[PDB]
Amino acid sequence: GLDKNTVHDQEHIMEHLEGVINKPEAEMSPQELQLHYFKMHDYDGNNLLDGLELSTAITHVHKQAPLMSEDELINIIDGVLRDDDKNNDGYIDYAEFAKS
Amino acid sequence: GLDKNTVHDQEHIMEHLEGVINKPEAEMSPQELQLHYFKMHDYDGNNLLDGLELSTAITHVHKQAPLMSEDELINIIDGVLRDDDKNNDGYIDYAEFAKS
Amino acid sequence: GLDKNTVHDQEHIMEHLEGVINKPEAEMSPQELQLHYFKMHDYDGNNLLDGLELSTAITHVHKQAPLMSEDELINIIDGVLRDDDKNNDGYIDYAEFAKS
Amino acid sequence: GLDKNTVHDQEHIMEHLEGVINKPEAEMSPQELQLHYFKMHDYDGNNLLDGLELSTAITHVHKQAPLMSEDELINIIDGVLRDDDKNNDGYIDYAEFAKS
Amino acid sequence: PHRRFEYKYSFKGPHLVQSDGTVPFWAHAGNAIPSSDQIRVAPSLKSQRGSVWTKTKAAFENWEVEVTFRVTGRGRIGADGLAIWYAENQGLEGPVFGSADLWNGVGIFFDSFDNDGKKNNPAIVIIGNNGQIHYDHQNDGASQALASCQRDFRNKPYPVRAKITYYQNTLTVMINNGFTPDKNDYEFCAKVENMIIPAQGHFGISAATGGLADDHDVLSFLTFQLTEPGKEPPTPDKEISEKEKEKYQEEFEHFQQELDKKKEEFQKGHPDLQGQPAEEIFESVGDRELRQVFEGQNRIHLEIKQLNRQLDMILDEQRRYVSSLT
Amino acid sequence: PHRRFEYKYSFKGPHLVQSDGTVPFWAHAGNAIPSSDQIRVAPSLKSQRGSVWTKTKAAFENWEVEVTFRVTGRGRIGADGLAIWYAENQGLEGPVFGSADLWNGVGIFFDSFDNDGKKNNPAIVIIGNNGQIHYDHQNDGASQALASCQRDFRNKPYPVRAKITYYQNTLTVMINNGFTPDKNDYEFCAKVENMIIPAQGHFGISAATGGLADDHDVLSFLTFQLTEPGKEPPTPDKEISEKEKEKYQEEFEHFQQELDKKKEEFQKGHPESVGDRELRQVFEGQNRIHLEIKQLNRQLDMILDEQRRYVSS
Amino acid sequence: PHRRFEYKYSFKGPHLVQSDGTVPFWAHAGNAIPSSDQIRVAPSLKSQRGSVWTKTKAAFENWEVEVTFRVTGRGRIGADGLAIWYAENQGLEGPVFGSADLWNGVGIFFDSFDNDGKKNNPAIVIIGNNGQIHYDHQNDGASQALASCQRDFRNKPYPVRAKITYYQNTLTVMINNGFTPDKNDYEFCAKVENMIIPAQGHFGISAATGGLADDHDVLSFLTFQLTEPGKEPPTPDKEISEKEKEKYQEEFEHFQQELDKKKEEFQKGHPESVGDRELRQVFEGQNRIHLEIKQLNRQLDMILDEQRRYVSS
Amino acid sequence: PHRRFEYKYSFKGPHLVQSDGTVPFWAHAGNAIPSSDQIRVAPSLKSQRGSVWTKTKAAFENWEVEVTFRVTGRGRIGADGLAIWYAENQGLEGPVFGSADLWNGVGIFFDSFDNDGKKNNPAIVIIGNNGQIHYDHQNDGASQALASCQRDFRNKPYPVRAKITYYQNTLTVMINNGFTPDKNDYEFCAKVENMIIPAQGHFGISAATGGLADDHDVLSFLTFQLTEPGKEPPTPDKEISEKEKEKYQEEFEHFQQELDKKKEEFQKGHPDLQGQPAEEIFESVGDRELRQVFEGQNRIHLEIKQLNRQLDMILDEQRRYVSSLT
Ligand SMILES: [Ca+2]
Ligand SMILES: [Ca+2]
Ligand SMILES: [Ca+2]
Ligand SMILES: [Ca+2]
Ligand SMILES: [Ca+2]
Ligand SMILES: [Ca+2]
Ligand SMILES: [Ca+2]
Ligand SMILES: [Ca+2]
Ligand SMILES: [Ca+2]
Ligand SMILES: [Ca+2]
Ligand SMILES: [Ca+2]
Ligand SMILES: [Ca+2]
Ligand SMILES: [Ca+2]
Ligand SMILES: [Ca+2]
Ligand SMILES: [Ca+2]
Ligand SMILES: [Ca+2]
Ligand SMILES: [Zn+2]
Ligand SMILES: [Zn+2]
Ligand SMILES: [Zn+2]
Ligand SMILES: [Zn+2]
Repeated sequence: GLDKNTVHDQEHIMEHLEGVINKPEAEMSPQELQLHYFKMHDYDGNNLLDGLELSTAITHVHKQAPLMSEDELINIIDGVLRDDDKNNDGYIDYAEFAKS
Repeated sequence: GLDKNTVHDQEHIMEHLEGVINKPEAEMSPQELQLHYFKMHDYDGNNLLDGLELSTAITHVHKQAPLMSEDELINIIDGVLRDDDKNNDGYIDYAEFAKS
Repeated sequence: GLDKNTVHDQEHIMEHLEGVINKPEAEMSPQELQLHYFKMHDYDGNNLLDGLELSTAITHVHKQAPLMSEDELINIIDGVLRDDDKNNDGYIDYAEFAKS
Repeated sequence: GLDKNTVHDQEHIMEHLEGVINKPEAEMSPQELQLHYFKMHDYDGNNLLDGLELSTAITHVHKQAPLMSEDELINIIDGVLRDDDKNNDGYIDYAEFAKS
Repeated sequence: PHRRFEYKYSFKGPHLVQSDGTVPFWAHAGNAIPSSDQIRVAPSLKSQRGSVWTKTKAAFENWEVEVTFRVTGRGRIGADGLAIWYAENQGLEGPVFGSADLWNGVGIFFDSFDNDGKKNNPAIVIIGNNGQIHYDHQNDGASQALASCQRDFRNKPYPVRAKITYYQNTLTVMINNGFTPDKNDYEFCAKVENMIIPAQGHFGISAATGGLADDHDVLSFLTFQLTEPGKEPPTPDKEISEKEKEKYQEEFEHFQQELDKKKEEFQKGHPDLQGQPAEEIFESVGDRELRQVFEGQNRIHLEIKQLNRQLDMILDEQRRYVSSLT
Repeated sequence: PHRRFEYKYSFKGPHLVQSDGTVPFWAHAGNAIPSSDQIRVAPSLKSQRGSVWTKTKAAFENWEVEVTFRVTGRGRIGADGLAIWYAENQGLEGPVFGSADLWNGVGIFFDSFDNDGKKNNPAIVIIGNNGQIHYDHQNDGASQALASCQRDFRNKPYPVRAKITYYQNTLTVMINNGFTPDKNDYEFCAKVENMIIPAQGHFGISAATGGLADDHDVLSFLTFQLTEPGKEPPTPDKEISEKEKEKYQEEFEHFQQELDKKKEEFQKGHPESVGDRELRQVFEGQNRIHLEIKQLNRQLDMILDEQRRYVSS
Repeated sequence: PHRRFEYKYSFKGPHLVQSDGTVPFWAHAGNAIPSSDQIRVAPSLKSQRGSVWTKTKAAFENWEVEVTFRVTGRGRIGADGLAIWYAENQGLEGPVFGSADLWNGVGIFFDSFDNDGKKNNPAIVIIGNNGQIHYDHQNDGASQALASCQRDFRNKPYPVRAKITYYQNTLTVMINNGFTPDKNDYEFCAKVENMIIPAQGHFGISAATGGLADDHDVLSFLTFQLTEPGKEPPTPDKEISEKEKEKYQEEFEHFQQELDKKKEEFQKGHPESVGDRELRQVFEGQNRIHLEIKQLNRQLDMILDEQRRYVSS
Repeated sequence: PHRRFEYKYSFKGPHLVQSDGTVPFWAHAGNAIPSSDQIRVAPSLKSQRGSVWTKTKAAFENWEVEVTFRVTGRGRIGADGLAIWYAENQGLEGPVFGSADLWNGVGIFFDSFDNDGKKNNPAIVIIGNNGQIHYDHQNDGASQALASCQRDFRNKPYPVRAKITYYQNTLTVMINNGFTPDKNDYEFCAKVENMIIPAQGHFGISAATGGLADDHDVLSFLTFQLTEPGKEPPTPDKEISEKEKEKYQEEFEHFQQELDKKKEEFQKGHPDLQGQPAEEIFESVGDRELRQVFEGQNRIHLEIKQLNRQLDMILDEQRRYVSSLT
């Protein structure tokens, strides 16, 4: 549910960047891979994150596993929006995302 | 399974001719109503009856009833084709249809 | 050279109107066939005649005959322009053409 | 008709190489100048000579002279192909050309 | 030859589906959407696969298949195209036109996307396989192509009709180009001589969709068993006589004309029935693009009208302001 | 106004559908075929009906929905058209544009078939209903039309964008004509003042298909809750200082530029067309001409209001 | 001014060529291929040259030539271009646009190949010559250019029309761009004041083809002698009364309408397309937009000159 | 098989014509315009007919003909198309593609206009004739078509190359589609089995033009006599040895590389030589139409700019007229 360890995962970014990025790095600063996560999970290209983008980031297949319940995802995204977002715009900005 | 009494039914043909032709008749000759049946069930307009048109004729839905199984449909249509169609063309003509 | 008898020719208009006009008439007034000639020989559709159109009208193959000399055609067209045309516009109008 | 002295002519090859290559040489080996002749007269770039290229070579216009008749051209080229080309391929290779 | 229409391996409208929602004597899998009139084997969405196969195997030595189909695309490039299979096992799911690879039989592929980049598509490719040869998907089966005629079957004003005939071990594909409403207007495409196919197998159709997207409709599928005139036993003893034929045919024709006259006065008697032309249904891609440009110019036209009116208003305002001072 | 994007009542690509096969927070019924990038509410088959509605009811007083859709047909006549609804109950299947009749709420109908025969189609019709009057299907709701419009949304080169805003009891529908790929290029279509709608209800879309056949794809559906600047209570001492944001955003943009530069040499390191580019250029030129004429109109209105003040002097 | 069409220095379709195979009153040389409807002065083969000149010399003080032509090329670069000459002698073959150099007269060159490499081609260049200065072929006659222009006349959808008028020792070239089928739609290109040309000379056209290849067709060539209204002497009592003309013309128009009606039922009695019509409609809409903007410009000029007179009051 | 290039029935550039202006060993009639590089058999004028035939008859039993040609039109409809004849007598003029009807031989017609109205054109039709069968001009020879593949050869970016081979009484037509600059990229079109043609006859090409107009260029014509490996006598005694071949081949290669190096430093030494790309030469009809529309919009752009600056000028005039009264 968008935890500190979930964002700080080398295997996840290495799997996501496979194909698009032909540059496997050894070790990166936590801010660097969190920036990679934020840039990768913004599909619309508006430099912003919302509930749908967060839901896609959390509940995705990868390469079996049971699907998470809709109520749990709703609660997790509601908590994330209530905690990180302070401007009440609905979108999650990297300025707001830098707290966690 | 395409019996003598099945074709000789005024209610079904009266329901079928409703809408397309606004001529509700009281009583018609048996040959006339069998001609109406043969002409109305020929969707392709080739003045011929085949397995698909007979399947539509048998498995019919008016305005509930359970649908006939595939095996019964196949057996009935195979028996009708073997009994009536003598020229082995696959189609049933009006001359072949008038026997039964 | 644009004579009265040359314009008043039933065979020439009947041959020219063949194909385009499927209406063979028996006899017509001289003004009628001269109007037919004037309308047929105006290719540009400006309701006017010039030296080039007159040259095409006089010197055409039709259905062998020797070709007329360029000097004779120049003299004939110059005489026609000097006689019939009075507004000195260069074009021959039906108002000017009605004299001959 | 493609004689030994005809190919061994410095003036013709010097005129041909003028413009395309700006290297006017004084004296060249007979094999070198015959190589220049063979390479320059091959327009198609297949390193081969055929009837069309030989016809262009024989009927040539520099900067008057009457054109050779068709029969003389045909006889000369047929004789050259019969004498030089031994593999009956229709083309003349450099190995076949070096004999004469 | 002599043709016998086999109903168990055929489907056609306008009553194609039953109340259950499935095609009789046919099993459909994937993204196939059967309707009352047609079967959309693969719709116009991305990465769609569909197939409709026969349940019972067909045991024929000489057969004929008539396929009526449409392939419609918004653009000028098709997605994958159709595939008509006579196989040994129902390959319902797979990556070869929505059907499984390594089939034992014959397959006619209506390829509409040029994977090989030879600019030779759309084209019709006949491929035979014994069950151990992979299909070259990245090259449109150029090496395995027994016979390939080049034809366009996309965005035609009329449905494209194809006829595949297996007779004396010779497979003939004759394709109506879909430009005329006439049915019997077939034009030759290809033939393959001395091809060995399994004696019994399933008849099927399939379609898929890649990067681009097309709508792959199949309106009808007709199967005819073919027999030689000498091999088929006539057996004329089962027929009664020609007298009953002569007594029935003219009364049948009389009934037809009587029904036509009966319907004539009531077709116009009730004005509720209305028709619809089909000429406006068809429109080419370039024609649609030019119509879109012409429609887009109307905004500029209206804005220029508004500008001219407001200039006229300011002109009138300047006119009425002239005499105020003097 | 101040806008807040509500994710629970929205869907968009390119990951619209999940591995389960259902749209998150949305229930679809009928012949709707949700996909990875769009929802085909009604395909181009005969007699198709589809609808996609929200699961949980939305309780807003001022809201805004941005809908992107394509209505594509082979012919020149549409089948039924689209319908966007702010209702009280999930209609799902029904006889009105693939949704149930007798709805308690508002509905915007993109009618593309002229049942009335008045040659006034395709048109956008806003209909409010309390649930007691049947929709006049044979007359395109002419009697119930609170406000109408006249736009063509069929076979456009670009997806058609519409924006429906309920603000201060006024419903405004502003529709892009689909001739440009720009998102914020809405043109005024219709408005209804002093319309009563239920306080809470379901957001839904629906489509149907009649004798002819059109494909009704929906690419996105974004819902924004709208609040007034004065009505929204501020929350002091909760936000972070702007200095930290300024320090962070410059390094964020620098790192994203560096990432783009890194992708630049690796996109081609490991391995549109003619005609399409020409058509795009033609449409761009038409849009530029339209924008220049709009600028001329604004300049001329400027000089008109400048000369207006000179009269009294 | 008053115009008189001179037939001896003109050719036009659809009967441009005779049975003999030569243009009447015109001599053609080089690779010119006259046809029934147009004269191909230079085809699209490599190193082609052609010219069509008048036989008899034309003695005019003020004249006007209307030339309709098409310059069509497969590529985006023209080969040489067209040339229209009012000279003193028949050049026929030569090295300047398929015509002889050192001409005594005026020449209008529709240069389509940039030999100078200044990216200023295709362009229309007017060059006057007394017969003593050679034409600078490698520089497109930049030094000898009395007046230049900048138009594109290649691969236009409609034939390109040019009008060259010598009036009061001033040569005016006004060129239609070929985007509309209207004949009287000339736009100003160039003018030269106080230019001396021979009193009598030959009218000619010519074309050439270089490394690339273009087709230079000429559809028509019409010459009008121009005279001033005051200089032209009237001829009283020679023309007929206007009453006879009015009586005749109404029956002429009635009979031509009756003839059209007669053709109407017989054209179909005895036995464009989609896309082409759409492109024609697009071009018509573009022309309508251009005309409406021109009318807007006229209205703005009118209000400007109206407000000009209000300053002094 | 074994191929021998026969020069008397061939022509190619860049020295196709002589100083007299005629093609050697070829006679041209009609509106054919031979040039230094190509022969324009029928130009883009209305009602043009042209033909180029051989003078001496060709006596071959198995032959191969390679034809490089271009058919260019402004519109999307061709006029008539090309025709390649192997006949018995030179039909210099006529109504069948610019050649006389009732020929005794084989003819490959590259028909580009659909007279029959079947929307199946342009198409390549092989027609054999014994000299007493008229060609169905109004139906594109549909009844007489022995083999007809459907292919487009108009407005291609590269010249269209066709190869017609007569071998063991089997006529094979293989057509390069003209999309790649590579020469040996032929794609199969059609074959006719067991066709009887005259033993000796004239090789010719012809073209015509109807309502619309196309440019029918022929760049090259190459004729190869084909012989079976077993029938051709080898006769190795005429060859001297392989030693002279080994002594000459490497010196030929050395001379080639030396000449390449010699030309390398002087290709860039003199800057007068300049190149020209061929990509911009090709442009599709729809692309040209869209480019014409985009070019036509520039007049509207410039007029709007002029109107804008005039409105700004009148705004400045009003601004300076504001302060005059007070
Ligand atoms: Ca985002
Ligand atoms: Ca935020
Ligand atoms: Ca039937
Ligand atoms: Ca039967
Ligand atoms: Ca006239
Ligand atoms: Ca006059
Ligand atoms: Ca060679
Ligand atoms: Ca050899
Ligand atoms: Ca493919
Ligand atoms: Ca391919
Ligand atoms: Ca409606
Ligand atoms: Ca309506
Ligand atoms: Ca130049
Ligand atoms: Ca220049
Ligand atoms: Ca034809
Ligand atoms: Ca045809
Ligand atoms: Zn992941
Ligand atoms: Zn019933
Ligand atoms: Zn006549
Ligand atoms: Zn030489």
